[PDB]
Amino acid sequence: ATTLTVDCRATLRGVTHCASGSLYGVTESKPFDINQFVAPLKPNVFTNPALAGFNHQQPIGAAIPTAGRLKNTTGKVMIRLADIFPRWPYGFTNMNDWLGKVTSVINQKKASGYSNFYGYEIWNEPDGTFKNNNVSFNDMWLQTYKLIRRLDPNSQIIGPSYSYYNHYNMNAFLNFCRANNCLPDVICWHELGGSQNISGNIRDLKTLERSLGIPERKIAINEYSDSNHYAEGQPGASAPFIAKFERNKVDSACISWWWTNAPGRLGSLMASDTQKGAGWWFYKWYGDMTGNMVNVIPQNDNSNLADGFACVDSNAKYISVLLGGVNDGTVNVNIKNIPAFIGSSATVKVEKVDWNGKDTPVNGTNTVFSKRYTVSNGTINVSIPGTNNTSGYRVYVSRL
Repeated sequence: ATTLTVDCRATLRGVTHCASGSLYGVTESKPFDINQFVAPLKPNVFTNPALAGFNHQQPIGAAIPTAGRLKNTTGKVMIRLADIFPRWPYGFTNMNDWLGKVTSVINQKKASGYSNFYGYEIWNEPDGTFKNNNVSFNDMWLQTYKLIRRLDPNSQIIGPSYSYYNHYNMNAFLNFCRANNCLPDVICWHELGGSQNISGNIRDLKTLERSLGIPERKIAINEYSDSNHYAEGQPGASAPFIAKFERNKVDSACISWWWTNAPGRLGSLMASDTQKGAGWWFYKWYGDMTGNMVNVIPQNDNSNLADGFACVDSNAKYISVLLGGVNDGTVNVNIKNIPAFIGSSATVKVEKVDWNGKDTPVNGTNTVFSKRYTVSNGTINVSIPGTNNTSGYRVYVSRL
């Protein structure tokens, strides 16, 4: 069996659904039915291009109208300023042109009156996309940072949004930022190579901040996926990402956008523009979580093996554990330090959502079992039989 231990004593923080969001997962058009497909997820942060159209990175996804469509949901919009420019890597022009366009965006953002902006992302993957531009990335960052501070001082500034976490890049950047009083409010990079290095990378960043005497910043992982782009929005592949983001108290994380012909599917949570996929149902369970997140001890934090995230709600009186990822065909979920409100006997409902493919409609979830468990030594040991690497699972515990 692959084993997870849920420690109800180890309170992390209030539920934030920190990893429920996507890059170009909501646009001006898609999903068409916000109340049906977006609101129930209780999403956190979406990343959207500052501008959209023929002069810009993509023809859809403009941040300001997207924020407007999300205003009745829990969702907030991070503005990707780099998407002002077309082509890959970005067709950066010059600092005069850039700062004028950023000024226009800041004016349009403030003028919209919408209050659900997460902040400004100065640049996207500068480790890969900002070379031979006649200005250094550091110099562009400082000048853009000063403009945003002048015109929108209460907004968050997010970066540097690297392709990959790298200690040496991040050290050079934070050293420059500390020297020039331009530290990001939210430190950000992408995890598009799988989940196996998240915990190490976050540890590395926190150790680096302490090393430079930088007060600990909020973290955003504003693109995440397995290396296999077909596994974007897959419940099993997604669970270790969410688990690690929750374990490390990440401020926000957004699913990748690998399928550029299919914007507006919430990170491949939708199978089509009219139907839910497997991931939607798994993220719906995540959005249902209330109360406090509690620590889950993974099989192996430095792996893509099955991992989970858990909430304890003393008001509604339940425990919910969500999990998935690579396993040996059985998953054991040991729940310890169980609150007295559960009593000596619990109803344990185990449910799953199966995945065939990102574009396969899924119309609901399946019960694996609902059974009585006796609490022994504050512990329930749940064994989930016949598990696979792509399904998502929930263990829901309440008093008998």
